Amino acid sequence: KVFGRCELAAAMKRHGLDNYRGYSLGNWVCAAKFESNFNTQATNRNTDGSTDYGILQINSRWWCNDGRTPGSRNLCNIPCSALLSSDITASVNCAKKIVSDGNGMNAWVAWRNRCKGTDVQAWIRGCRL
Repeated sequence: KVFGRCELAAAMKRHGLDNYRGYSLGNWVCAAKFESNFNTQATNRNTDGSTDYGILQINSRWWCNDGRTPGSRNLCNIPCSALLSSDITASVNCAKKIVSDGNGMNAWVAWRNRCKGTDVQAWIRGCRL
């Protein structure tokens, strides 16, 4: 399921994501926009062996569980398949353990590299948030 930019902005904002740990909602639609390009089931294989899942590309080494990463954790205690989910609740109740942990959104490299230091607001620009 490809989220519409604003359909997503809403959804995120629905799960109290909009500004969680000081990240303006525009900071999540953008990270998502690149991490996954808005595809709820965006799977990108990671070098080391790990796997980035769903909308906000949450690595399976650490957060989700996939059965294929010898010695990788599952803190959010969930099967990544549950991240690919069309409903993005999980991915978000999960993209908090990723932004609350300590490194902020610099976890999502695509945000750190493509968003961090830009017009994030210009990402919800149209969104009736």
